[PDB]
Amino acid sequence: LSKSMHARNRYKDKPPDFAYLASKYPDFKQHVQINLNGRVSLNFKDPEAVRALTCTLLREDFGLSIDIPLERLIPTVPLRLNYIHWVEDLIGHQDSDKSTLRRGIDIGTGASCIYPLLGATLNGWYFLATEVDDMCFNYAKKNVEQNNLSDLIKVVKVPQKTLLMDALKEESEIIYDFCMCNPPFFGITEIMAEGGELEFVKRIIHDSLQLKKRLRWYSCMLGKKCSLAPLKEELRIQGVPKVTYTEFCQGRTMRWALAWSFYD
Ligand code: NA
Repeated sequence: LSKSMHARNRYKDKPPDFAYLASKYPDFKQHVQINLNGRVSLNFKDPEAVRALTCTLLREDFGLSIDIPLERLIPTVPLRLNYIHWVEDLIGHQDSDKSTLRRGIDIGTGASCIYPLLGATLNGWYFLATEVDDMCFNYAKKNVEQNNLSDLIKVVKVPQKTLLMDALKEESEIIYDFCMCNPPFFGITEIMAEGGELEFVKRIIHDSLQLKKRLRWYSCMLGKKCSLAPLKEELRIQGVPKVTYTEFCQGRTMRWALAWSFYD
């Protein structure tokens, strides 16, 4: 039993084989080197190499061709898969059949559009995928297009200071099964400032208090350990009836997943 990865994550017992990938993908091979053990390795501080790994895994394991810039966040695939499988568990996906269409929202989808591409590819899930950043929007839209998934994934550029509520008016589906979200990167006064991550997820909580049963589950993936406790307390204060959380990692890269619901 793994403590780092979701039980159904394909990389849980089959980690990426860099020698295999280098043998097959010349664009990947040019970014690898040999370590002191004589093993094929990669410099994870180098964005070109990290990009090549992500693009290569998506191609090899998921049949997805993506194009992304060096100047925006490059996602790490094994880590992201944990969140997809966790959402599967939240919504009861393992125990239903294909006749049930699911509808998600990815808040701040990124240049990769990685959550919608994985969810649409693996499960046939629909996504509304929002993005404030122009470059990320443009890339996301092309990545969905080039993988022929625009009937499942609607990529939408949204204004700088809007979130879930603004995205879901008369245009919307009646009920969504979930939202997902990776938050964006961010001796005198005793009180610590909330910081970017806590503030951002509190905005989602605030929107959920309006939308209530229009989404079955609200979720986020947290990058700061210190986020989880205050967000649980804010959900308690507001009387949110169903709260669940879990923890994943990939090596030293740790994440805390938090989800809540107004259903019984
Ligand atoms: Na494969």
